[PDB]
Amino acid sequence: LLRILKETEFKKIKVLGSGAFGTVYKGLWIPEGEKVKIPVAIKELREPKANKEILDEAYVMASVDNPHVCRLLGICLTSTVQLITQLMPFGCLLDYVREHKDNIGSQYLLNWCVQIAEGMNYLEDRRLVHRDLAARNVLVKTPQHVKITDFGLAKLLGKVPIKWMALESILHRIYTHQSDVWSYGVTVWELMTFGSKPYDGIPASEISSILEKGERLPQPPICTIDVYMIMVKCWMIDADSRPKFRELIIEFSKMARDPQRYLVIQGDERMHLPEDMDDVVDADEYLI
Amino acid sequence: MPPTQSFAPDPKYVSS
Repeated sequence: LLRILKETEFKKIKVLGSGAFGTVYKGLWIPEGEKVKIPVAIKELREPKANKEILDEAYVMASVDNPHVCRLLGICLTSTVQLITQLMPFGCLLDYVREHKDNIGSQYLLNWCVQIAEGMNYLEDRRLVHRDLAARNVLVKTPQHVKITDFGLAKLLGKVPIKWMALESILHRIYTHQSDVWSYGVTVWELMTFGSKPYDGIPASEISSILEKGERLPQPPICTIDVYMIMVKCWMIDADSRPKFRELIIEFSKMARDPQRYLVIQGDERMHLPEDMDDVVDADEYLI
Repeated sequence: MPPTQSFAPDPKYVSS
């Protein structure tokens, strides 16, 4: 299922941006021997493991079959490790809610939670942990369908997200699904503050402390107590007490049936949102 | 909105 690419079988066209370790390019996968050109997004990882191992990990990242968990399509092992995945046209859901603050309504926000949760639940059911789930790691296929990206990358690359990590992770470097729910909670806080930065104004080396003291992210304005409390119930000190993703998917799908009742957005009733040539095949289309 | 909201002395959110 994992396709091994030659540095020739693809070409980085643009630089969509660089995050943690490496940079992301908008490229095109040209399967040697076929006129077809598949739009993809290439990620080149900045160089303590070996190449024979990396492979065994990819084999597993390119095994996650689910509508909300972005799957690995191929890998390119040379002087650098390059990951090939289907190209997501609308960008990270973080940059989305920022440039659309006033235009995103109840129904949508709530759905995304429900989707992201479905993704996290997928991985959970397989005893797989993400570790770096954040608003910046959920791409938008379409404004109505989002999906989690960069799973297993963190495990593959050893600056760590302190604000998104659960306490025990920060203190004892212990990552479990139970921590991922903590990550989720923050991610959800991000969407609710339409992209606002968490604990902004506090220094990472200090988070650990203000957290122990029982201080958590603030209740967004648009969030009716009932919603804020699920997020908050994800940041409990006692991990095994945090909501499992299944519990979330529900508590959250149950609010999407009447969005306006759990989210108070001004002017919700009136809101709306949205290269070619020929031989452009969708990743979907090429990998039957 | 303020950066942090307290939850103490709630034993559930304050470690000891």
